[PDB]
Formats: sequence, C-alpha cells, structure tokens
Amino acid sequence: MREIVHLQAGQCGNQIGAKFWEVISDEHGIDPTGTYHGDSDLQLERINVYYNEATGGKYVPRAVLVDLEPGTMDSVRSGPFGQIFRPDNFVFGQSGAGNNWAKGHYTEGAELVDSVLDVVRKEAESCDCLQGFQLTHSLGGGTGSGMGTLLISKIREEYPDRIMNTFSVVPSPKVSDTVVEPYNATLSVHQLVENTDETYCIDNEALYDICFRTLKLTTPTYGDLNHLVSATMSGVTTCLRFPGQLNADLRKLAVNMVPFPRLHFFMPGFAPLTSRGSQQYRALTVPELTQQMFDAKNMMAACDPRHGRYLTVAAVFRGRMSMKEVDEQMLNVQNKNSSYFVEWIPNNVKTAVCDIPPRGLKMSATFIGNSTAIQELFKRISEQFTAMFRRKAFLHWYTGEGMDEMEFTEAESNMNDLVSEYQQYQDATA
Amino acid sequence: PKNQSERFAFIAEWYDPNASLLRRYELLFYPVDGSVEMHDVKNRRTFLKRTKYEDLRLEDLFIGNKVNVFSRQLVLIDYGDQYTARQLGSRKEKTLALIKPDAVSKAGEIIEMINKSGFTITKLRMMTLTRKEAADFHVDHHSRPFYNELIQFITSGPVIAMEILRDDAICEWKRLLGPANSGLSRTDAPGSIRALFGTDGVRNAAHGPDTFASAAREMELFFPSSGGCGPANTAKFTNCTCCIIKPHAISEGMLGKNLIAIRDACFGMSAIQMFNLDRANVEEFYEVYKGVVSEYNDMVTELCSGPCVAIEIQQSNPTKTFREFCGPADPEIARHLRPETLRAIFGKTKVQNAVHCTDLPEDGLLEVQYFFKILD
Amino acid sequence: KNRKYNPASFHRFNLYGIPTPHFNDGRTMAKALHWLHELQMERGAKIVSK
Amino acid sequence: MRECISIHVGQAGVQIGNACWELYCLEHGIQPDGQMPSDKTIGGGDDSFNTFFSETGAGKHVPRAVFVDLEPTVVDEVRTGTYRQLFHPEQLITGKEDAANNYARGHYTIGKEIVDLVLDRIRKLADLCTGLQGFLIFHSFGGGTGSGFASLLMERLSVDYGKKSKLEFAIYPAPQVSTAVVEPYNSILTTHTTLEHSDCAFMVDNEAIYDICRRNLDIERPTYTNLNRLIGQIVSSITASLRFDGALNVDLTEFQTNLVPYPRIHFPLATYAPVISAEKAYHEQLSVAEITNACFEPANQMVKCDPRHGKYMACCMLYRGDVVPKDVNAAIATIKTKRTIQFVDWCPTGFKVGINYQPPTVVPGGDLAKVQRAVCMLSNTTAIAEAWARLDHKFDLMYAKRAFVHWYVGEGMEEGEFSEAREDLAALEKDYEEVGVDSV
Amino acid sequence: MRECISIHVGQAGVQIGNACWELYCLEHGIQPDGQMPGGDDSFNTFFSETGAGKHVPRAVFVDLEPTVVDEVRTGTYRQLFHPEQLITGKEDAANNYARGHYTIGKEIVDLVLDRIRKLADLCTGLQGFLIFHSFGGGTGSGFASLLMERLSVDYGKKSKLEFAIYPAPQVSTAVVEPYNSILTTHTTLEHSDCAFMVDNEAIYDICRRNLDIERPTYTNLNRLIGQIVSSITASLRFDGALNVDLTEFQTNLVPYPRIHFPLATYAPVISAEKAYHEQLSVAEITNACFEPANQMVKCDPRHGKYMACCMLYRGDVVPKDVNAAIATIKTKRTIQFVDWCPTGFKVGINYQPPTVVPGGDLAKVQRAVCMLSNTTAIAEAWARLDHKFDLMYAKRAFVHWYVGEGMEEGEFSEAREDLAALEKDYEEVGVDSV
Ligand SMILES: Nc1nc2c(ncn2[C@@H]2O[C@H](COP(=O)(O)OP(=O)(O)OP(=O)(O)O)[C@@H](O)[C@H]2O)c(=O)[nH]1
Ligand SMILES: Nc1nc2c(ncn2[C@@H]2O[C@H](COP(=O)(O)OP(=O)(O)OP(=O)(O)O)[C@@H](O)[C@H]2O)c(=O)[nH]1
Ligand SMILES: Nc1nc2c(ncn2[C@@H]2O[C@H](COP(=O)(O)OP(=O)(O)O)[C@@H](O)[C@H]2O)c(=O)[nH]1
Ligand SMILES: [Mg+2]
Ligand SMILES: [Mg+2]
Repeated sequence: MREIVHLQAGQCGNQIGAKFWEVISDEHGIDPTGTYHGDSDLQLERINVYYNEATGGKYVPRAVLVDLEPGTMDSVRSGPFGQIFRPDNFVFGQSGAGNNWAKGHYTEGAELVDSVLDVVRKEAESCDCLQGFQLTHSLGGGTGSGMGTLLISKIREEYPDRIMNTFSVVPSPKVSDTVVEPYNATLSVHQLVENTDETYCIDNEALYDICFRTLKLTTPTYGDLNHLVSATMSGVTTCLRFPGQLNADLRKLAVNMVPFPRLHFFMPGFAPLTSRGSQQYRALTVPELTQQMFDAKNMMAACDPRHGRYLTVAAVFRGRMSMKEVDEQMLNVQNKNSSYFVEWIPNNVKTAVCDIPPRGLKMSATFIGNSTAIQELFKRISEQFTAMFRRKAFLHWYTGEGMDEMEFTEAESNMNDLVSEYQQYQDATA
Repeated sequence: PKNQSERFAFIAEWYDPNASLLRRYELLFYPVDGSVEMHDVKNRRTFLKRTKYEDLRLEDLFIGNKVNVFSRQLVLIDYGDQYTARQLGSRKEKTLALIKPDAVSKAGEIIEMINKSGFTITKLRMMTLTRKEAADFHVDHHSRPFYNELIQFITSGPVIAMEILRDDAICEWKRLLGPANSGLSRTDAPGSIRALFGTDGVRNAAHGPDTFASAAREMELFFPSSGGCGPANTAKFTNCTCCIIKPHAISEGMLGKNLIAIRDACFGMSAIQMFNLDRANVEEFYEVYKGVVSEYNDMVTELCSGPCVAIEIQQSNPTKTFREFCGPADPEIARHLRPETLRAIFGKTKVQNAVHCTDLPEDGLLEVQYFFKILD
Repeated sequence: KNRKYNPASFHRFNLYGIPTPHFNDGRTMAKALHWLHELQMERGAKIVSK
Repeated sequence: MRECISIHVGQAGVQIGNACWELYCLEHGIQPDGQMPSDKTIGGGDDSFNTFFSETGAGKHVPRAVFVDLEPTVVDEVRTGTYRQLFHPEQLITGKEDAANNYARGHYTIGKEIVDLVLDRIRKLADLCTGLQGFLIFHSFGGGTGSGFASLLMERLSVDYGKKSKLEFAIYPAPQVSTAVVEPYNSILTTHTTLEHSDCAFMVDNEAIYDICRRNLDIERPTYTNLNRLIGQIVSSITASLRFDGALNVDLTEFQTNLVPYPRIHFPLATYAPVISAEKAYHEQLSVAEITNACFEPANQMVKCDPRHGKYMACCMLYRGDVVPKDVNAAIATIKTKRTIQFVDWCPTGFKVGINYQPPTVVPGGDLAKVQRAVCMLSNTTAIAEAWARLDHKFDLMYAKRAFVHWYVGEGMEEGEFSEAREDLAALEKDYEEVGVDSV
Repeated sequence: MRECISIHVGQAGVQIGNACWELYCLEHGIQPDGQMPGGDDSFNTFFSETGAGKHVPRAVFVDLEPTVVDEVRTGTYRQLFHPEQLITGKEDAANNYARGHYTIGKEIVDLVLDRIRKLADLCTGLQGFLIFHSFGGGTGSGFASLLMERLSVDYGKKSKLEFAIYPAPQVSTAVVEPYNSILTTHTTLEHSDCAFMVDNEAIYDICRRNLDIERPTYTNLNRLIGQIVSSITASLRFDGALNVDLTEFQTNLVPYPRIHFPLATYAPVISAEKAYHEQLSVAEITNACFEPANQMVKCDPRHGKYMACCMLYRGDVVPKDVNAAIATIKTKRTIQFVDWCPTGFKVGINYQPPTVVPGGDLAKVQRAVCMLSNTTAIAEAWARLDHKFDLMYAKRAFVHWYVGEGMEEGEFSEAREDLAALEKDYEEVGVDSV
C-alpha cells in the first residue's frame, strides 16, 4: 500500500539515518534484539511502512546503508540499535571519494551503484505497493553529495510514479568545513532540481543556534542535530503509520506543497523545543504551539522568512487536540501577517492532525513551508562558487577525473535559472 | 578513554531464541568510567560501542550472574583474560549459609546482618530436609557423639538455605557466627548471630562451611548444579498469596528489612525462594497486567533486570488483607494518605514500589503455583 | 627547568585541562525532548488544592 | 581496510622511524617483544593496529616499515636496540658504502645496487596488505642518501603504483644554521623529484623546532630525539583518524583534496598545538579557541616564514581528544573575523575540519605533557616562496664559480641538469607568484 | 562578567602588586597554591579557573631588571602566579625616560602586548585595565608611557585606570626625576581616563601621626595602597546595596576631558591601641576624610574648591547615616565647592568590612571609607615641579644623556608648555562666574 525504503549514503546520512531508526523503534517499542516490546495495539499496526516481517515475529529496518569508506559502517553496526539491520544491506567500497563529488559520481561510484541497486530492487519487490523512497545525505560531502545523486538519477528512470524525498544537509557559509564545499553543492543542486518530488534544506548552523538559544545546552554534540532532525523526520510520517482525526500522507502534502515542479525546497520546523528551565513555567496549549512554529528562531534553515515571502505553509500536528483554534490561529496568523504571504494564493496554510502523541510529550507539531527565503541560500552559494571558478581554483581533480569545463557552467546557469524565476515568483502581481 | 587503564573482560553467553543457538561473545567493561563494550567473536567485528551502561555496575561483575545489557540477558561464564581474574575476582568466594530452624523467625534480622557485612546472596530458599539428607550433612559426625540429637533437631523445622558471595567470605561468614556454644558466644562477644539469638551449641543459629572441600560437599547437597532439587519446597498451596521483593529493593539491601516488616504484621511466611527468571517468564506472569496498565514493559523490565525473591504470604491475623499492607501502587499517594503501607515505608519511584502483591483474590493461588511449582 | 613546585600537587601524568562532560549520542536531547511533566507523572501522580 | 607503509630513508628517516614506531607501539599496547601483554590480551573487535602492524602465525605483529640506508651504523644501532626483535631482519636494508652528501652518488652509482631489493621488499609488504592507502616517505634534502636514493625509489615507485597516494615528509636545510655546505645543490636537484612525483610534501626546518622547544617546552638544550618525538606526534595526529574512530572521520584522500589547489602546488605547512611542558599547562587552562590561535601564531610554525606576508589558500584542522564541534564553529568564526589572517579571493571557505575522540598519548622521558585536547594544522599558504628564493640565491652564489661541481661530474652526471632544475624551481616560484596575484 | 587586568610596571608596580595580590588571596580564601579549600564567582573578576579548580590571578608583572620579579619567583606564590606573567628585561633604563621610551622598551613591547592579548582573550566581557607605575623611575616612566600609547589604539573604549607615585615635594630619592615627571605627563594627559597621583611623604606623615609606627617601610605604605584598591574594587567584587562600577565613578568624577586627576583618601587609619577606646561611626570617619592632615597628596584642599566627591563606605554602614553625614558636610563654610556644582557627591555602599592582614598596621574595624576628591588644589604641586624643571632646564644639565640616547631636545619645552596650559585650564575652572 504505502511503503517506504530508507536509502542511506555518506557519513552524514549514515549517522542521521542510524539515529532515526533509533527514534521510531521506541515509538513502536522494538527492542535492540528486534522483537515487539510495546504495550498498545496501535503501537504495532503499521510497522510495515518501515519494517519487514521476519520469521518468529522479527522486524527488520527497510534501509540500505551505502558508503565509500567502510569505517562508517563499523560506526553504524555497533551502536545501540546497531545490529537490527540487514547483514546484506551494507554495500560499501574500499576507497572513499574524499568529499570529491566527481569521484563519487563518476570514478568510484560507477562500481558500487550496481550492488546497491540490486538490494533496493529486492526491497522494492518485497513490499506489494511502494508509496515512496527516503534518503539522507549532506550536500558538502563526496559520497552522499556525489554518488547519492547518481542513485536518485537512476531510480527515477526505474520508478517514475513513486515519491522521492531527501533530507539534504546544506552547507553554511558562516561555518564551513570543506574547501571545495560549494563546488560539490552546485554540482548537486542541479541533480536535485531535475529529480526530486520534495526537498528539505537543513543547515547545521541553524541547529547550532537552536541548541544554543532555544534549548540552552552547555555542550551540545553531533547527537543534538541527529536527534532533532530524526524527530522532525518521524513527524512528517506520523499521519501515515498512525490514524488521525484528519488524515494525510506524503503525497497529500506533495500535491499541495509544490505549485510548480521546479520549487520543491522546504524549511523544517518542530514546535516543542524548550529548555529544561522553561518547562517549569509553561502550560501546554496550542496557542503557544503556533507561536513556537512561526517564530523563526525555530527554523532549521539559515534563511530568515521576513526577507522572503511565504508561498505555501504546512504544519502537521501530533497529539490529541480539538481543532477550532488550530483553524482560528491558522486564520489568525494569515490575516494579520498579510505582507509575508503571496497574494495569488489565499488560504496559504494546510494542516494535518494525528491523534497519537509522541513518546515523552503530550502535544507536538512539525512545520514545513515553501518561502522566498530559500533564494537567499542559493544566491549566497553563487557568491563563493564564482570566486573559486573565476580563477579555476581547485579544478584539477574534477578535470583530472575525465569531465570537461562545461558541466560547471551548466550548473550555475540552472542555479541562476532557478533563482531568477524564483525572484519572478517573488515579484508578480495578482 | 584512550583504550588504556582498567579494561576487564568476561565471556558472555546469550540464548538467541530466533536462531535457537547459544552464542558466546566478548564482554568488555571499563571501571574507570563505567562504560561497556562488546565485540563479535567469530565474525571478527564489533558488537557494541564504548557506551556507558549505568545499569551495569562493578557489583554485577561475577561468574554466574544474569545481567541485562541492552535488553540481552547475559550469563558470564568465564574470565575473559588472566588480568581480569587477578584483580576483580582473586579471593571472592561462595559459602553456604544455612539457618537452623530455631532462628527462622530471626531471618529478616540476620539477612540484614548479612547485608551489612558485605555478603551478597545468590541462592535463597527455605527447605525441609529429609532424615537421609540430614544424615548426609552430618556424615562427619557419624562417629562423633550425639549423632541422633544432631539429626533429630535439624529435621524438625523448615531449614533456611542461603549462599553468600564476598571476598574472604568463608572466613568472614564463620567470624560473624561467633563461638558455636551460644553461652560461650555471649561471654566472648554478643555481636554474633549465635550470641544475639542463639541458645545452646546444638541450637546455634548457623553451621556454615569450614573448608573449601567441606563447602563443596554441602553446597551440592542443598543447591544442586545438576538441577535435581533434593529437598522439596515447603509450599502449602492453601489460603495463600505471593509477594515478590522487586530487584531494586534487593540491591539496596532492604531484603531483611522487608522480611522483618512482614513477620511482625502477624503474617505467616510459609515459603520463600529466590528466582532469577528471564523476560519470557516475566511476560507470562504479568500477562494479566498487559494492557490494563500503560507501563506493561517497564513493569516487565524491572522483574528481569535483577534478582527477585518470591514469598508465599500465609493468610492470618484478625486483619488479613496483605493487599492493603502493601497499600497504594504509587508510593507517592501511599506516602500522602497511608504512610503505614510498605509502599510508603519502603517507597520509591512509582515503578519501584517496595513489593508486588496479588490484586485479585482468586489470582493468589495461581501466582503462588506459577512461582513455586513450575519455576521451582 | 625544575621549578620545584609542591610535591603533593604537581606531576606529569595528572591531566590538566577543563573537563567538559559532553555525550556524543542521543541521550541528553532525548531526555530534553522528554517533557518533564510526563517525567513527573511517570514518577507518580501529583496533587493540588481543593 | 586502511594500511599505510613507511619508507624511511637515511639517518633522519631511521631515527624518525625509531621515535614514530615507539609512539605507535605505545599507542596500541605492544611490548618491545612484539606481542600482546598475555595477561591482558583483551584487544577484541578493534584492529586499529592493522594500519601499522600485521599479524603472523605466532600471534605477533610486524610494522609495515622499511628502513633503508647505505651506511651500516644507523640501522645496526637499531639491530642492537631494544626493538631488535620488533622488526624483521630483512626489513632493515643496509649498504656497504654511503653516498656522502652526493646526489649523483646516491642516485646513479651506489643506490642502483639495492634498488631491486628495496623494490622487492615494498612489493612483498604491499602483497601482505589488502587495501593499501599510501606511502609515507621520510627523508631530508641534505644527505646524499636521503636525497638521491629517495629520488630514484620514488621514480620507480610511481610507475610501479601510479595511483596509490604518496605523502612526503622531509627535512629542509635551515635558513641560517646548517650541517652541510654542498646541500643546496642536492636540495635544488630533488625539486624535480618532489614536484613531479608527489601528491603532498611536508618540508620542515630544524631551526623553527629549535625555537619552539626553547620557547614553550623550556628545553634550553634539546636534541634530535626531541625533534623526532614532535614529528612523530604530527604523524600520529594525521593517522589517528585512520587508526581509531571519530565523529568526523577524515582520510588521506580527504586532506589531499582539501589542501592542494593546483597540480604543481602540494606543499602545506604543519603546525601543532599545544606543545607545552607540564609546569605551564598547570596554570593555563587550554581550550579550543586558544589552541586554534596557537595554530595561527606565525612564531609557532615549523617553517621559518611569515604567513602574514602571504595569503592562505587552504587550511586543514585536525582536532583530537575531548573536543566539541560547537566550540569548533565558534573558533573558526573567531578566526575568520580577523584582518591579519588573509585569504585569497578564491577561497572564502578555506578549511577542512577533522574531529577525533581519543587524546594523544605521551612517552615517558619525553618533553610534552599529557593534555585532553590537541590539534594539528596543515596550511597551504603562499608564504613558503621566500624559502626557495633564498635557496636559489645560495645555489646561484655557488654556481657562479662552479664550486663542488667536479664531484658530481666525476660521479657521472651531466652538468646542465643543475641549470634545468634551477629553471624548474624558478617556474615554481613564478607559479606561486601567479597564486599570490589576485584579480581585484 | 566583570573583570580587571593588572599591568604593574617597574619596581613600584611589582611591589604594589605583591601587596595587593597578598591581600586579594587572603580576602577571597585562596591558598598560596591557588586552590579554594556575598557572591559565588566573586573571584571571577581577577581569577580564571583551571579545570582542576585552581584559580589563577589576572596580572602581568613587567620589569626591565629581573632582580625584583626574581624575588617573586622565589616567593611563596611561585605556586600562584604563572612565569610568563612575570616579564623581565636585561638592562634597566636607570632613571631615564629616554631609555625607557625609545631604546630598551621596544625589545619587549611586542611580548607584553601579546601577553595582555592572551589575558584579555581569557577575559570575556572586560571592565578595566588597572596599571601602576611611578613618575620618578626611568622604566616606570618610559615603558609605561609607550605601553599606554599602544594600549590606547589596542583598546579604544576600555577603561584604563592609572595609579602613579609622584615625586614628593620635599623628599626626593632621585635628581633626574623632574625631567621624567615632566615628560611622562603627556601620556597621562592624552591616554588616561583617571589617574591616582600619590606621594610617599604624606603617607609617611599619616602613618606616623595615626598608626604610631616610628619606622615604616615600603610594605607599610603598600598595605594601605592595597587597601585603597581593595575598597575601590570591592563594589565590583561583591554585592552591595548600591554597587559602584568603574564606569559610574568615571562618569561622575571627570568634568572635562583635560581634568581626570583625583586625590585618594582612606579612613580610619588607626592602631588597635588607639581603636579600642574610640567608638567609630559614619559622621566621625567622614569628618576624618576631609581633614587636610590626612590627605595623601601634599596640598591643602582648603586652598582650592572641590569639583567632585566620590565617597565609598564599606562595612556596617546605612544610607540614612550617610545622608546625615552628607548634610553635616554640606553645612560647613570651610569646605568649598565650585559655583557650578551644588550637588557633588557619590556614595557607594558595601556589605563586608575590610579585612586585616596579619602583621599589618590597621586594626580590624567594623566600618571604613574611601575618598576620591577632584579638587583644583592639585595644580600647585605641578607648579613646584615646573619651577624645579625650569631651574634645571635653564642650565641644560643632564640633557646630554637623553640627547645621546636620541630624543629631540624641544620635547622638553613642549611638555612644559603642555603642563602650563593644564594649570591655566585649572585656573579657568577655579574662576567662578559670580
Ligand atoms: N629531524 C631530523 N633530521 C635529521 C636527523 N638526522 C639527520 N637529519 C637531517 O639529515 C640530513 C643529512 O642526512 P642524514 O639523514 O643524516 O644521512 P643520509 O640521508 O643517509 O645521507 P648521507 O649521510 O649522505 O648518506 C641533515 O642535514 C639533517 O638535517 C634526525 O635525527 N632528525
Ligand atoms: N610607594 C612606593 N614607591 C616606590 C616603590 N618602589 C619604587 N617606588 C618609587 O619608584 C621610583 C623609582 O622607580 P622604580 O619603581 O624604583 O623603578 P622603575 O619605575 O622601573 O624605574 P627604573 O629604576 O629606571 O627601572 C622611586 O622614586 C620610588 O619612590 C614602592 O614599593 N612603594
Ligand atoms: N546533522 C549531521 N551532520 C553530520 C553528521 N556527521 C557529519 N555531518 C556533516 O557531514 C559533513 C561531512 O560529510 P561527508 O562525510 O564528507 O559526506 P560523504 O562524502 O557523503 O561521506 C560535515 O560537514 C558535517 O556537518 C551527523 O551526525 N549529523
Ligand atoms: Mg646518511
Ligand atoms: Mg626601576
């Protein structure tokens, strides 16, 4: 019916994907061993979206972890829920791409793609009807940012009708850890805009601020980013695995999030982020929820929405409420904030409500929106990409791998093509 | 970390029910930070990272223990190396602690005195030894005088049987006993078991093992490693309810204190034995509690997390409702309204109530039977 | 040089730096996402005025 | 699985290998015999030792290092040393007669005798290893063996394994102090070798080490052992990501692609922090921002140069120990918010961050205190041009009189190659000038 | 949080730092090792905690002759301070501002600037640089002058409090000192927010007349200097009813940019024998604050008019008795205020009483007070100094040392003109518009 496979590429995708399979498995009460150890019946009804039944009641994740370096597998195999995975889903090579997009996309990737494609073919056939595909990768690496786009490129040709979604991690100029990071990004975004139904841009730096200010953790680690995205990752799919007062799924959003096929980039949000001190003075209500979604100290992207007008807004709410105010505050936030929403689309907001709360919490919500703020994140990329390219800097590996100079000129044209018509969609009259 | 300092290791065993094969693993512990590791043996991989496991402590590192590591009930079967044997377990030893039938009422005080002296109880059961089993104990006394008197006293009451593990346990457990003649013991020092409650040399409280060779003989007589339990349980399945002293209360050394608070309440203690049941037996017992309470698996986890003691509470006194003596399930509401309940005197977090007791009156015999007929 | 510091305080093997206890995996923010009111009710029931 | 082979050449290479393999055996827990401690043969699921050692039938682990020299003494002291049984007696390769500071001697006459033996031994070690990552070649530009034999060995190694990565650690003649006077000739002549047949070079001068250990370590009278411990610490910081696990694992290919802008520019500068004795770390609290500043102090560089006179093209950070990515981002933001540190117009992002869990160890009887956090810095900057400028000056003042040329000629080397190598080095300098040119 | 760095220069600076830091560790409870056995992080203004819990001060002793700093290295607090806080130069200026400002200082300028850089990087939100020197010593003049010149552009806004020993009008332990004192004044004019000119002679008179000590030493005066700086900084160090930061008293003590020269006073300075039978109260100590025989600068404020007053009580003091005292002080014809300040007073309240070092001179007294008086009665000492400098300079004696060092000769005349203009400005302030 509605089944999702969880592709997993690169070191950034692996840790996020691994910590994700942690998060849901408590929501379904599945042990490290892998048997059913929940309480309620609803906690075990729709595991078939992410889990495949095995003999004796064992449940296995539906995921394929891919990396050019086998060390990240060893980092994944041996964690808390490390061994739950399929012993043959790990497909890996002996040399890494070294953050080099071309080596992952062309040189070394061409040999590992076939072994990955058979495994996903087996898992695609294993379930009767697939709703979509799911894959996490950073845009500043070489394995996930590289071969992963090749994996998406092939798989659309195989399965065109299904949903392809990715949680791409976008590099931030303020804190950057790769000298060739924009080069990999500008080569990757062109792969994305051609082939993806939806995309969420996640920036580490926005999580760095959220950890520092909203939650006020003294020493956050890289588990903070992974856990916060994983909870967001589970929120967008709760209305699938679980019944709600108002139902939705990925395609329900997908039809309603994408006004034109080129615009599929979104900013994620999660409402109940409060520091341990702040818990003492807070009566759990929905008015402060919508307050906590819409203040943009909550965005996980690095683009302020006050600069860019909101096109389409969606907020999926998790927990048992009534809705007369979630329609009122819907209407309330739209009317008085007139200037920040597009005019040719009134009733800019779309909602989903799922009756089942998260573990450890009463109310929860996940916010996704399409806005003109994201155009600031692309035109900043051209600001450093052009700096390296005008001097042909750091070129000799990509040139030495066998491709030409044209591929960079085409990517920037399409990158500039996107923002120019995006700028047009900012400046249009109703 | 730095892969340095104390890094002791044991040999783990896990019964994988799906594969239906016993698998042996490399168990690793780092006492400096309390962290845990585990690696595959045959596949030459790493089973489990260096993550801390506060649920696993240095007190749990010994052979024949059922620890719970990431929901894997692990039995440690062998010292993983030489250097773990030299530091952790060179001189810790296991010795029998029988309590003769005179002092069975004083058990809850003596078990407290056992816990204060650092001993750790591993096997626990009350027994009724036959005459032939009694003669097997006193084989060393067959030539020696008063053989019949020594036999006649010992098979005249429900003998208590314990096994205590500690460093230098054989010497300390004999030292805690004091002189065998109870009259001599009071003159020597009242701070012994045979002096506080003992009356005469024949009716001293305990007659623990003396040497290693003597110890190994008697330990198999009571607690057979072969599984052929010799002395039958003293469990009269009549007008009774069962009480489980939960593992969290065991580790904090309240085992004797809970036993004291039952005996003075004029409740008959017909039967008491320790069972280190696994999760599957926990699910069968708590099968009725599945679904009604919103924390079934948390309630499941605590019983199999450590050692628990099941007690058959005989129904007596003009007021017999042991159900109310335990009191409200949450200790906090117990503390707020009815502090005289055990779940307020020995209260803790909501799950960590002092004991578990039967709720429906009909389920008393069934839960007694499941714990003292099939599991026994 | 031998500065001849206090014998019972200075040495070479003692670690001299600021301990910042930070834990890489999901525990801290897992308990942070665990709202405390659910933690208090899992601890037990609470009581207010008539 | 990652393995990297050490190819130490000359006395510098041999002593560096002594210090480095001592550090590695201490890091992994191997006694001088070459075993596990028997009573605590814990080991387990981690074969982090695999990148430097290899098992045998007897449960013993041999380093993947070849020490090659043309004079017996330097290796004979190892064969009589405490690590005599650590190494295989055929791994230690010696010549009857050395080159004696003569490039033509170590490159055309004496080296060719043992070329085949060295090639066979590296072939055997590569056969033992399964997935090879690279060669670590250690030498100096001064000594005749350490220049000529390294040159020819790498010349044949390139055609043997064109694609395997080749990291080159070498000791530059210092600007003022020197142990040789014929050395600039050899240093000029090996420029072609280190330019055409390498992927990354890590030139170090002794005099900066002198300055640093007398500045911070308070050793008024240090020695080559004190240099070698520091250099081995650099190598350990580079290879610890391969050895153990980390939050942001970075391999040799990763730092390669993030240090080298152009095929002719593969000369980054190494930097370590904190290099401090225990007395000084007592009162200073060390943290990530301040150690990062220590990485960018020009008086803490291994090279006698001022990077403020030039512009950075790339920087690689290797943080190790108890480190947090949040203070990492705070430190990099603080560094970027400065004007003294310049960056070229074509690297507004100019860093490659690696993060590692375990802190470095220290050896007993060393100079470095044990601290919870450390950092290595690899800066590809254009300020290194002046070192080869002074080298060209010095070479030219020799070459106007053809001093010491008769030795090379009698050895049998055609004289024009001196001028040819000068033209190549001059072209390299002009390429660095083009790098420094910014299109504003 | 709040923090001040101490930058003692010269022998006077290093000895003042010795006394002040002894008093600080005894005040907070620091053992000589540096380890702790109102306010919680009250040490955080002067200490940067290690990972072990030890506490390191925030000071850099700077000197151009190691013999002194060397006694500190051989002192008990070798376990307290850190050696690269203790910076020494090979050859001293030898009472030569020329040598201290142009020749020998430039060798160590970069090193000391880097050490202040690292300490200010340890500092998060900085409050103050407190610096100490003398107007007689060559190093304490020249090196301090160039250091302040650099610090002006390296910390534009940061408050840089300046404490200096002035040449006493009668007793002079140097003969070349008026030249250095004339020259140094340009730096304390153009590069300081507040300066604390104090001569030794008045301190000697006060400690003789009140403390009954017939034979004092530099330790005796230095303890009082440490007490003064302790009283100044205790409002920042611990909570008070009315806290007083540095910015407040700078705001409220300097009328014009050219005018930043207050006079310090502290009361009571009394031995225990004299203090048993004396009941002390706020009115008495306030009256003692204004007696001209207890002023630590050899001038009579009755010869001038006050423009500003900074009262700093400490101990068991109450705002109503403060207001009573301020009423009695304002109701007096002898004390004269300028016509353009009818309100001229700052009161700081502080909870804890001043501590007493063992082997000191001051008795443990439940209440004490400090005075920062900005009056026009201070130009007369510079008038004496200019007369001495003129009777020097009419002969061009000792000029040859500075000239052979290599400073231009007309800077002497330029500095004399600057001092003359400063005194004329103070006369303009003293003029009343009635
Ligand atoms: N860092 C460091 N450099 C060394 C050491 N030993 C020698 N060198 C350098 O090596 C250069 C000379 O080469 P050597 O390694 O001594 O000898 P070689 O490489 O065998 O060359 P030949 O002696 O001519 O055979 C000198 O200029 C030194 O700078 C050492 O222990 N540490
Ligand atoms: N009150 C007081 N004054 C001091 C002290 N030490 C030095 N002085 C004064 O400082 C002046 C001379 O300067 P010094 O401190 O001795 O040394 P300097 O300032 O570095 O100048 P040079 O001697 O040239 O190096 C003398 O006139 C003293 O009055 C002290 O401990 N207490
Ligand atoms: N959110 C998140 N990001 C990560 C994690 N680990 C690494 N990253 C990011 O991934 C980037 C490095 O990607 P890389 O490993 O080169 O990607 P690959 O080439 O596909 O393997 C870094 O800039 C990190 O910010 C993680 O656990 N969580
Ligand atoms: Mg040699
Ligand atoms: Mg002096």
